[PDB]
Amino acid sequence: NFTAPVTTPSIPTPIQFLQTWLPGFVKVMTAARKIDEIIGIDTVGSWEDQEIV
Amino acid sequence: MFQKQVYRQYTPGFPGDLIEDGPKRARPGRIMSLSAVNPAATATGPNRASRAFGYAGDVSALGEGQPKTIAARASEVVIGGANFFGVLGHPKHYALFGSAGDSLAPSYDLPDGAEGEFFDMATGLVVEIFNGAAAALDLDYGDLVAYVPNNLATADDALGLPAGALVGFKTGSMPTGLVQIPNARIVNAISLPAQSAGNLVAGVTIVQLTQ
Amino acid sequence: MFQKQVYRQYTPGFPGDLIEDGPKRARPGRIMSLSAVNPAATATGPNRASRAFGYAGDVSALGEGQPKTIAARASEVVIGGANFFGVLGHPKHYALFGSAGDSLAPSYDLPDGAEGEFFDMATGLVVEIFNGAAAALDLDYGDLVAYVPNNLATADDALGLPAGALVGFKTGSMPTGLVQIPNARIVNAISLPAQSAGNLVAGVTIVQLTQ
Repeated sequence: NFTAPVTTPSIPTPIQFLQTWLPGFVKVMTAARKIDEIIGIDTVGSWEDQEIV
Repeated sequence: MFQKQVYRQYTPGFPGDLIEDGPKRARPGRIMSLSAVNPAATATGPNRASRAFGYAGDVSALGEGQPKTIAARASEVVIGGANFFGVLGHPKHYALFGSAGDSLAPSYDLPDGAEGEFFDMATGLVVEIFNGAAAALDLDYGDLVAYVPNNLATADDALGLPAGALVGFKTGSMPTGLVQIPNARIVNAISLPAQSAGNLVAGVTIVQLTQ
Repeated sequence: MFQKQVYRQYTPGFPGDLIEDGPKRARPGRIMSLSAVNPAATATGPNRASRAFGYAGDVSALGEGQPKTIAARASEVVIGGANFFGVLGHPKHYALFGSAGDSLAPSYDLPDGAEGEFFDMATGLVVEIFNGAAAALDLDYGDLVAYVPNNLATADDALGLPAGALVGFKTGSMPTGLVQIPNARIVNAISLPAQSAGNLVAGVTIVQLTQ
């Protein structure tokens, strides 16, 4: 003869609390580009051109 | 699961994201649960992104008395569908909503009653593609696509397929029970391995031209 | 003339008006008089907005002698002819002219020789839909649309449908003599009552996706 409860029984504490978040994010590494370190870079031409002689 | 290998370049994109800019059409909608379908659904699946949806009904009445108030234009959709209502996309719009086992888990699923964006016309759309006939298939640039209905017969569904998965096929041959999306092209070549029941290969991400 | 009753909400829109923003295509044109058709028209009607129009002939010659100057690219149309050209729209562009009796009177048609705007592609357009079966009908999201031809036979037209009236129908059953508009859908959903000759219900305005 238990009285019917108003609220459905459940685990009280939600999981959003009792959590710890580390400070920052981690980004994917990808590869390295070292074409400039070998032969350098020379800005000689112009955009909207076709050939160099 | 953290980066266990370093590659020379990044991936082109993720499913459900627009990859090219051009003419585009999209409409909002609300999701119906499969249980509400009257003749029952032979094919079942979750409300996963990058999958076709079908029109269900109009819910713009918003009232019960003699004078009703039509304050908005709304439509509601089902995952399988037979009346095409675009493809769900733009994952950045929604929220995780949690998972059954635990929250903060990766998933493209969406709960019933949620609101999404379905694309009818798109210049470039990355989607997850499937394969039929349980045989190795090469798509190439210009094949067509179709999606699984809700009422697909179990005879035509020997390979366990989701409710609204997208399947590519050659012009000559198409699986017996499917609905073809009109004026859609593969655009990006792809190769898929052989399949088996219960061990379907998920396929690879692929660009799409919906209309 | 003035308001006599207060309603709960405003109307969504008026026929011939764009209701959604997106990709669209339109072209100008000049209207032929219906009597100018050589084999005579079995179906007749006024040049009313939100009616399908058909291509008639090229009128860019602009001359009456052997040498002519092509000053501009112009096309000329008829009220209900075949070779679908577009749907009249944008009522705010034109002038009123009143009626035959007095000016400052409601008028929604156009005179012969007038310049009009015809839509070939539109995300959403408000038009009038008729019933071609003389029975109760509901259109839903996926139905197709067709328009009455200029030379529709009297045997095939028991009802008094106008020359260029738009008619909605299901993907299975279509009236015998109508001409279908390709890649056109009825995005909005309404219902229509029973019809009879001489008692045609005008049909509630709908939204269309022309292409």
